[PDB]
Amino acid sequence: SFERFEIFPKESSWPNHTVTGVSASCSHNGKSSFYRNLLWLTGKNGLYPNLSKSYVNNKEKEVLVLWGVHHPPNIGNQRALYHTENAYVSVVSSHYSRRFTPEIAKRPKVRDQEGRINYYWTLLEPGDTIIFEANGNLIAPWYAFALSRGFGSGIITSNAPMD
Amino acid sequence: YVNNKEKEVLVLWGVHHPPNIGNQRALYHTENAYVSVVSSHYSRRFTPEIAKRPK
Amino acid sequence: QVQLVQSGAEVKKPGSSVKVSCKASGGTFSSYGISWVRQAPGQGLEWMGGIIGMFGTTNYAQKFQGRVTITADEFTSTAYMELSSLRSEDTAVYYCARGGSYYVDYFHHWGQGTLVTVSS
Amino acid sequence: IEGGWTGMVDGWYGYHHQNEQGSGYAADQKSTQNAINCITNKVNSVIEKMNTQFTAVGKEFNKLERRMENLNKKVDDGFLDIWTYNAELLVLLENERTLDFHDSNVKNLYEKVKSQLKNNAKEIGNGCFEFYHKCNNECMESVKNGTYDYPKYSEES
Amino acid sequence: EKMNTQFTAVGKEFNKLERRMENLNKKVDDGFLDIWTYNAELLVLLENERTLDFH
Ligand SMILES: *[C@@H]1O[C@H](CO)[C@@H](O[C@@H]2O[C@H](CO)[C@@H](O[C@@H]3O[C@H](CO)[C@@H](O)[C@H](O)[C@@H]3O)[C@H](O)[C@H]2NC(C)=O)[C@H](O)[C@H]1NC(C)=O
Ligand SMILES: *[C@@H]1O[C@H](CO)[C@@H](O)[C@H](O)[C@H]1NC(C)=O
Ligand SMILES: *[C@@H]1O[C@H](CO)[C@@H](O)[C@H](O)[C@H]1NC(C)=O
Repeated sequence: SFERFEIFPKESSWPNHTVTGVSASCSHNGKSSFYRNLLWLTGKNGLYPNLSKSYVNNKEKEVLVLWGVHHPPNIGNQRALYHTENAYVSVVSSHYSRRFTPEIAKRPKVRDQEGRINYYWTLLEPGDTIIFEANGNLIAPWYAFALSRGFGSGIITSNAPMD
Repeated sequence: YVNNKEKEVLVLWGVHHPPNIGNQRALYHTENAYVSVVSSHYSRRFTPEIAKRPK
Repeated sequence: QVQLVQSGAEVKKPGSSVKVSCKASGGTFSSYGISWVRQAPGQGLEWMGGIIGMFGTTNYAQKFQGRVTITADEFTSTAYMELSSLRSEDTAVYYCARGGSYYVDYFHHWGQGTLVTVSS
Repeated sequence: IEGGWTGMVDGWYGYHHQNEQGSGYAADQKSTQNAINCITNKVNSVIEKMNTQFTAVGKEFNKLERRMENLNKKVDDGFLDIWTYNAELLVLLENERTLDFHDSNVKNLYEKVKSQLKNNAKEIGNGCFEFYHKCNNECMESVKNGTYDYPKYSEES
Repeated sequence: EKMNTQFTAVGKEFNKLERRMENLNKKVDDGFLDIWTYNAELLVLLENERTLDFH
């Protein structure tokens, strides 16, 4: 079972960044939309100030965290979205750390989209802390899935009707 | 180093990741630094990942 | 082919107990009977006692009847000794023997033997 | 055959007699010794087949290699389940044969006595015979061992 | 009683670059099924003969 919760509230987490995520490929109800657990950051008024937010796990259960890195196709979309040709995103924790960079280059059309967004995940031990750093090309978390272990459960591929 | 022996030798090395620029400059006086280790059948290039981390 | 091997030579103080272990080469599970015999220096042999196959029935000569105890770990094909109350007359050679059958009948396999002496 | 003995020793299979020359249990060395050979060879075969020379030191994997740990765990658990089943099945199966093996030997010995001990001796059913002719140790051991002198005695016939 | 059945049998999947895992994992699953199938038949077939002779 899960205990889903809003790790970074939209209203207060990002008061200096545009938070409206728009994408045609992920349309919902025949309109623009985006993932429900993730969040697409963008700089308003031409500024993308560095965002440095960290979360502390005040629970006794491991929490799953998700974040993504944007890979715009060309320079035009890169500058118009973050106004920084060279951008980095860093995620660190007590026992985890790595630094990503945006890989800008044209790619074959998939789902009528040029760029890509790479998703990553990690598990935070109880009482641990995670620090999010970036200055562009980031997909910050909006929800997290705190999980509890259970014996006997598994994943199955089936199509029979339920009853 | 050249292995002048008939037995395999284990070698260890580490790369520093200072937290902020202040410790980086005061320790090596170079904002951008690289460390390279190569051999006959081994090679890779590391870079320091400077960023604040939880204590 | 099989080979009988005993422990090395030992010397014990008078009034003590001496233990000698007999083992057979390739000592897998075995049921052959075992016994012991003394060859005093310059004198003929004299029987001591032996075991009888799986049944583990032990018989000893009336000369001592209480001083020697033999038990065999058939799984390892080993025969032990628990001789006690050694004296000067007991200085002799002990040999390990097998009869080729579970009974204690005649013996036709012998080890290299062991020389045990008693003195201060 | 109906009921074992406790006074007898030095043999799994043995006879009995009550002649005036002396009453006492005895063992059939030839029959018992042959049985021991099969047991010794049978137990040895089990040990030899069950080899044990191999490396069993466990390994460990980091957090991101959960697939390795589950796959490695299954391999270890799988073999232990197989060996446990194989060990019990072989031991349980062999025990039944050994118990039946002794029955054939004792029963076979009983029939062998019947052939060598002709109708001159009356069978009373409970693993015993009654002789119509008085016999001493010389004749008693004749039945026990492989030589008998049936034509000599023809009393009550 | 001997034929225990309490264990986890949920299958796994691997990406394209882990073909070695899939072949190795596939062999482990196939190997045990072949062994158990042989063990199940041999024990049942062997026991039936004894029962018929037992009567
Ligand atoms: C089976 O058991 C019987 C009975 O124990 C054995 O009979 C024995 O036969 C031998 C003949 O080789 C007898 O030896 C001779 O006895 C006469 C008696 O007067 C003696 O004068 C001779 O000098 C010679 O010693 C022996 O006595 C006899 N047993 C008894 C108790 O009298 C038979 O040999 C046994 N057969 C086998 C194959 O074990
Ligand atoms: C957002 O910007 C304002 C000034 O424009 C600043 O005071 C505030 O600290 C920024 N947000 C955060 C979380 O610091
Ligand atoms: C963001 O980081 C860069 C890199 O050092 C720095 O120059 C800039 O001043 C930072 N932004 C703010 C608002 O401090």
